[PDB]
Amino acid sequence: MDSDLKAKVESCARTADTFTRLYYASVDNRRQQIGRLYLDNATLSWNGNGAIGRQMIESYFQELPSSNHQLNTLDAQPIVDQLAYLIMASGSVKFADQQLRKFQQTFIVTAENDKWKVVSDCYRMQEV
Amino acid sequence: LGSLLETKASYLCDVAGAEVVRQFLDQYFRIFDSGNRQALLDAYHEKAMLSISMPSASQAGRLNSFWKFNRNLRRLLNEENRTRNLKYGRLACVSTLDEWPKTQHDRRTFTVDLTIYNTSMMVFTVTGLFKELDVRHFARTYVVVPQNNGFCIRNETIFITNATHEQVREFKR
Repeated sequence: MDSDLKAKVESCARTADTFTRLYYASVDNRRQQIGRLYLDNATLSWNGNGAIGRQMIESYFQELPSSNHQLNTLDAQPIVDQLAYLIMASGSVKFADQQLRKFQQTFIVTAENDKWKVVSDCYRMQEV
Repeated sequence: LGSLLETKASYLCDVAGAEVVRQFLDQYFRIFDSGNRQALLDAYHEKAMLSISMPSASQAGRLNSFWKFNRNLRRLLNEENRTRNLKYGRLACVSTLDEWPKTQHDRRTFTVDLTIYNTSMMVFTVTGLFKELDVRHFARTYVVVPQNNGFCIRNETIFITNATHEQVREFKR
């Protein structure tokens, strides 16, 4: 493993931590501005419901019921092939107002003007 | 649950990729459930990256066949190296997968979301259930690249937990 890539791995872990915290804060508490976290041409898929483009993603989010996400696990990887991070998050989600559900979410974030934005958002939830 | 969140078994950002992902999943998982997982050595980039995460025993709880592998960046009053339990190179990746117990994945359980589909790269997420030949719920994301007239896994991130019990019963029959 390159020394460079040990650096990139750690860079990726930090940015993963901060992006995830800001992201889930913004989904639960500040949806009106959620579009800031997405590139104009990002693709979202929540439970198989697709949205193409930041504006449709914003619209989608405003139409979802209120939510509270509790993060448990976080994993992240540098993708070298501009730089992009693969991020895997998991926890429990409370959709207002239903029973508690568990969720897994895969991001690919990339940097624009020194700010990290979603390229791809995959969200899958299950019962119990 | 709204109609914007009601579960659909699969989503494709580009329908053209469906057969590709179908071919990929069939071959990959047949090999994976064959026990002879070494053949997946050709499925992985020579510089591929792979990691496995799972919730704690207070949260999950018990996944002792898999806790050897857990790379979870989220820490609370506990710092380990960020390079810990991340596998670099096809050798480490397929070896890690070979260290798993024998598995029986139920493709009837699968969800498949292709969220990036272009000539350079493919990103798809697969969630489902598999039997530990105990039932585990998995969610894996593949970042796959073209390589010598074929597909090739450059990045794989894996999440594992215990299934709900009613799933276990529905699977039991």
